[PDB]
Amino acid sequence: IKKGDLVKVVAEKLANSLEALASDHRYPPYLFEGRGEVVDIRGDYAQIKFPVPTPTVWLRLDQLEVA
Amino acid sequence: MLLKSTTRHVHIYAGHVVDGEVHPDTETLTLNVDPDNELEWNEAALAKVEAKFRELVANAAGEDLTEYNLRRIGSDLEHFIRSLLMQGEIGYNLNSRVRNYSLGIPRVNH
Amino acid sequence: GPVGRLLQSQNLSVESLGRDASGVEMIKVDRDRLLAVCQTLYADGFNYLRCQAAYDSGPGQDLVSTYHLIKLSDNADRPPEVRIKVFVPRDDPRVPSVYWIWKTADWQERESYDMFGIVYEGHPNLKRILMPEDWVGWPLRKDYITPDFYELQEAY
Amino acid sequence: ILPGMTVKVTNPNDTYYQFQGIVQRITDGKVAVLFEGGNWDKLVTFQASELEPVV
Amino acid sequence: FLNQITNYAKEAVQSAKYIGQGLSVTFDHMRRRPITVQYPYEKLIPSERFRGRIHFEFDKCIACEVCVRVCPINLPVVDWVFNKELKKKELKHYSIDFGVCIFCANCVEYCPTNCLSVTEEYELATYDRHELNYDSVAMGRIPYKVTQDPMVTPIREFAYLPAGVMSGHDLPAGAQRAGERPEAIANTA
Amino acid sequence: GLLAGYQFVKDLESAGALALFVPPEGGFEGRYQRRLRSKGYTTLPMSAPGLGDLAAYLTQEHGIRPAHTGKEDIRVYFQPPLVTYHLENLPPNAKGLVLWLIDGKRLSKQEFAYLAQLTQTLPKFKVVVEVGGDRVVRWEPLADWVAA
Amino acid sequence: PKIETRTEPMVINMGPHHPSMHGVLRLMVTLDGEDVIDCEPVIGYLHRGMEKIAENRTNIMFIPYVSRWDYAAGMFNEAVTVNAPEKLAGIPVPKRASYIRVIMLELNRIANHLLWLGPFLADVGAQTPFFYIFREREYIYDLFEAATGMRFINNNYFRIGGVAADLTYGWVTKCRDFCDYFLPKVDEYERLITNNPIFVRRLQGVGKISREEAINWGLSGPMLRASGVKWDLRKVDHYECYDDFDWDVPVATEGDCLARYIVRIQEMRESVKIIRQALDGLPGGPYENLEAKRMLEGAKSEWNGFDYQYIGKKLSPTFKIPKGEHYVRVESGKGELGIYLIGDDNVFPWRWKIRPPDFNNLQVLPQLLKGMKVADIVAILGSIDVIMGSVDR
Amino acid sequence: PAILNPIARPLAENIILTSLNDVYDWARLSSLWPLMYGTACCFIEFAAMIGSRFDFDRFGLVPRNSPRQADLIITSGTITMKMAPALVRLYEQMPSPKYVIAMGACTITGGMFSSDSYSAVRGVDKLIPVDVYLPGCPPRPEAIMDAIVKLRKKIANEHINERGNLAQTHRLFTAKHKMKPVPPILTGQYLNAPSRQAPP
Ligand SMILES: CCCCCCCCCCCCCCCC(=O)OC[C@H](COP(=O)(O)OC[C@@H](O)CO)OC(=O)CCCCCCCCCCCCCCC
Ligand code: SF4
Ligand code: SF4
Ligand code: SF4
Repeated sequence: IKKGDLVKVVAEKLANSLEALASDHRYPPYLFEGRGEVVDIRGDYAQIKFPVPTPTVWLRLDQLEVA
Repeated sequence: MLLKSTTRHVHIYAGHVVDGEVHPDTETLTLNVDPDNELEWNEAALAKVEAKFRELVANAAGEDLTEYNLRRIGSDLEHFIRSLLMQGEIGYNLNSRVRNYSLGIPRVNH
Repeated sequence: GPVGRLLQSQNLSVESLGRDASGVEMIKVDRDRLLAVCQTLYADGFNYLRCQAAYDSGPGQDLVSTYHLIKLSDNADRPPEVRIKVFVPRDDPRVPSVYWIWKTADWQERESYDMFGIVYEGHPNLKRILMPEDWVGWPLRKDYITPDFYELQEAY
Repeated sequence: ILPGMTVKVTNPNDTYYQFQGIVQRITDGKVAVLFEGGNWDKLVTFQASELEPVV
Repeated sequence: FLNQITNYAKEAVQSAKYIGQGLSVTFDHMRRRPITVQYPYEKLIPSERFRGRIHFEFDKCIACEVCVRVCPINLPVVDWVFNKELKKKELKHYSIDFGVCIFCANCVEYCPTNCLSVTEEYELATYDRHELNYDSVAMGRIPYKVTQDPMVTPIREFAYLPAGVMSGHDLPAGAQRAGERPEAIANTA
Repeated sequence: GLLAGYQFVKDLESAGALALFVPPEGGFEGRYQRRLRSKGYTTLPMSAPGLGDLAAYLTQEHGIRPAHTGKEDIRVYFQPPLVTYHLENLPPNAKGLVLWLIDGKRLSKQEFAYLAQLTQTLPKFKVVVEVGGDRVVRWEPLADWVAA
Repeated sequence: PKIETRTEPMVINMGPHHPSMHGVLRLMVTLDGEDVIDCEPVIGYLHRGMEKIAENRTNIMFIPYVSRWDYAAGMFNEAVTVNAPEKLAGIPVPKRASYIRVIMLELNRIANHLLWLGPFLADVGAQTPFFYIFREREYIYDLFEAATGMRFINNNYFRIGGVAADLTYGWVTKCRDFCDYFLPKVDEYERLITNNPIFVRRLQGVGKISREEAINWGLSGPMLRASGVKWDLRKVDHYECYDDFDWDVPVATEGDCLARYIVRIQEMRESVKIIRQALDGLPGGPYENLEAKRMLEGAKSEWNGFDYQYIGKKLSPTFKIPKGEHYVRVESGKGELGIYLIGDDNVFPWRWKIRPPDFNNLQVLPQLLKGMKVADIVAILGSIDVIMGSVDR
Repeated sequence: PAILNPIARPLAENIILTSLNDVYDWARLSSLWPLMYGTACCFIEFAAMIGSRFDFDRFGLVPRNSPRQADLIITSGTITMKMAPALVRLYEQMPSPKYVIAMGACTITGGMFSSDSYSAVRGVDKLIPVDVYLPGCPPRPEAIMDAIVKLRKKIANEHINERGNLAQTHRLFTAKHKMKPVPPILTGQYLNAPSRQAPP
């Protein structure tokens, strides 16, 4: 995983975590399988950009999958 | 409280039409598909839309009656309508007073 | 500076910080001494509560809530101000209300609860004013997933 | 005239009086004149008898 | 008790005098001419600072992708390809949507080779929004001049009047830009 | 008022392209546009400033680039010719088509001769261009406006 | 129809349309006759999420958004968002640029004070200040369209180093003509209220805001001066050389609608005096004298230097801000505007906390609407001078 | 199929009926009663036309606050999704010969709030059928008068024999759900609250 690579978000760790508390118990279909951009990696988190008109989010390193 | 969410094509009313009006009732959800003359319809694709609406209202179980879940159901219904339009099915009609492509423009595959 | 010695004069142990560029200085209280610090600060001055901000130190870090206090005079040159920092974790966002001392943040705590999701104990009316009341989730977090709607997608 | 030379408008009726511009293109007897005022580049068209060439 | 009656009578005659003064200023307001303009018969004169449509040239372009980062929405797209015969890139297509445009003229300022231009067009009314992706050969057209149209009447705004005019409708002289242009000051003084 | 008869239809069927002078204060070409539908013509509103090139939009297919915000990649949409696809699934009675341009002031005289030749090449659609007009409703041949 | 008149209190739901001059606000009024007991305000129909916009955005891409924050003046938010990075990085500003900045800020404050007494006098009586106030504001519209290009907020005009553009040739002369003409128009508006019928007696005791309650509720702006507190923020902190001219803060004794009217009426004349002294300043005169002294004299002898320039230093489009937080305060037309900005050595900032001036003053509206009549509701709502784009944001 | 989103394919008149149709269209062209709906600075730009500088009244348009005696609605401003059913009900409570003019860049499309936004509605054409669009942020009042002129050019295209289009079909469907009952929302109860005077 580097700056500007294809990313895929899995839904196996987002059941009981700190990122699942702010989420409203459901997930959109574009977050399961699709295309996503990696903006930058500051520390342990990474910025994920989606093709929908939606502001960028922040996920962990052990929550993604390369494709 | 009359819970409803409509944009241009789907109308999910949380009541029951007796003759021409509605009453507040949390037991019946009435669906109206395409009230304005924007898309021409048939009996098979409308039945598929009704079956998808029944599947979506059977999926949402054990939740509170709020505007967010009903708007999400209406958004999934309009996404199903848009994917049915993109599948190679019925589209616009040249008989209205205004012609505005709100879902998409006719394009070429190849 | 002087506000740290004023807090230490009445036997209060706080964490002292410095100045960012010029002017303001920060005093960090975590969960318990906030009411005592506000009670011994209201007697000297600071009768005009300025504002209350809330942010994150990181995507997996804790909530930081900064109150801005400033003393009031009739006609002064430069009255000194101060900031009070509350470092509360996101597992239990419990910050006590200061509505009974100052009535300025009666809606600021409501706005912070709508934006980030901080539960304020002792609030008369803590509901949704910016977001709809049927809308769930905090939109101003570092990890906020937006549900797909017909009006929220791109315009074709 | 040629596109790429400096001209000057000399019409006393218009608001732009003696303004140096840059000719962009010529079609239908109309000349596109690009003015340079401040930090924005405006383009106001004129006629072929309105402008005068200035070296 | 009588002093309250005299105060009420004084307030009543003062209210009657105020009603008479309001009638007097209302009758005074009928003497002045209307200061409105007709459309599309008396169109206003656009100033040199008033912006409009974005004009694009296909000749003085290098496809450097600089003004895209200046735009907050990144509306001008650059369809550039890589050629192996030359050593630079060439522009193929240029499209820009105008329904989401802010019209602030920020991409025109950050341009060294002045590839974008300001065009005095504001009359944009279309029954559909899908045609707003304007082509470069559509943006390369000639703007509509308000002077050359013989059916409209040119009339300047408030700040384009000689020596100070409060109405600005007759304009019997041909003077404009109240002040002095900085060319004769170097000749006389 | 003025009780207008059926004279614009004969002038449109005789020539191939017409130019009518309307007052820009309101709307008066709607009466002729309704009389054309009463005679059996299908109207098509279109704006003359935003068209790109006439050949690549009326005869061949074009490629539209939608304005992306950096979220999506660079995509191209294949647009067919407008009057050809409007002429494909057209006819209830198979009489004729018209093309109406609203603001014909922001155009050049180079493509007008090409449009007047294109409306004479295929005898199934007409070309109606609107000019800002001078105080009266009058019709003129577009080829005479090109030649003079 | 089923209208059953009972002996229960009637809940009046004022819709969020408000089709006179107001925005979106759902007011639920609970009463039992010809008074007002309870009032519930509901907002949320104009919130656009500005704080999520500045999460990934630079300084050159945030100018139309920060100008579309408040749609009354707009240039105060631009002035604080060009003051926060120049104080975070330590970039100086020329004196003539700050003179142009304070001239444009006071000229927008004039129009912001002009757009308060229109609907406030329209909802209480005769509807004939409307056309004349709109003509007097259209004069400012034409002046700003001749100066910069637009009539209001859609105007960038500000960078980190300074102003990118300059004034035109006749703008100072038309501004002097506007200061010549604006004074009898405000003397007429003060003579409309200094000798009047029951308009003075109608809004005379409806607010009654005390001093300590206004301090505890956190009131900032003209209401704090109407209560009798001299807390003008331009006198506490000198913003851009504010200690060079003569100043006078209008202070009212009691806090009501008439006092809040006459404070802004006097503040119009104070702003006219400030822009007149600013025209009396301007060390170098208009653009004609500056261009003549530049083209007549030498290249770098006496005139062309550092103080008298366009910007002074061309800033980079993608520049890095230093790590740290910053807070500035500026007295606006509604109240005090503040920006709490946090940078962490990156192009996009981390936290953009916005301090709205009307959202803190809207808390007095549940206290103000208590025990009053039905016709005083719109006057009370118009007297605070709140904006839905500032309380929703 | 090779064609995405296809379009489905869909005479002697009298002179007196034509003149009656011209009179019926001229009456709607002459009256043209609008509705003033605005939530932002576009409402101020509309109110600048009502003043005695541009004279928007002279075409026949009079300001009315009633969404029942107006054959034309003018939506204007940034539209929040909480205001979208309000706009839908305000459009539906109008009479049947209604027209829509959308003024503004954030009204006809997403505008500036199309990059990073979760509350602004990206386009009013998803809510109400727009007849005449109007780009601009903010547009000139002369451009609003030009949109009025184009709307007047579009009204005269209507017919008196093809008047059978201003209606809505039934297409009713009845189904059941299994949702839980919700507690009610707050109506008032701000000042005389038991948690306000008594500190917990
Ligand atoms: C040639 C014919 C000219 C006839 C013109 C007369 C028609 C004018 C009638 C007025 C209609 C409006 C009434 C509103 C009046 C209004 O709203 O304010 C009425 C005002 C009420 O004041 P307050 O509310 O302070 O009073 C009640 C309180 O005091 C409670 O304690 O005072 C009056 O009661 C006095 C009424 C005197 C009214 C005088 C009217 C006549 C003035 C013109 C006299 C003209 C002489 C012409 C000589 C050539
Ligand atoms: S218009 Fe200018 S900034 Fe944009 S690609 Fe062309 S040369 Fe570069
Ligand atoms: S004016 Fe602004 S919004 Fe429009 S294209 Fe230029 S940079 Fe983008
Ligand atoms: S288009 Fe511009 S002027 Fe109109 S509401 Fe949007 S930001 Fe305001």
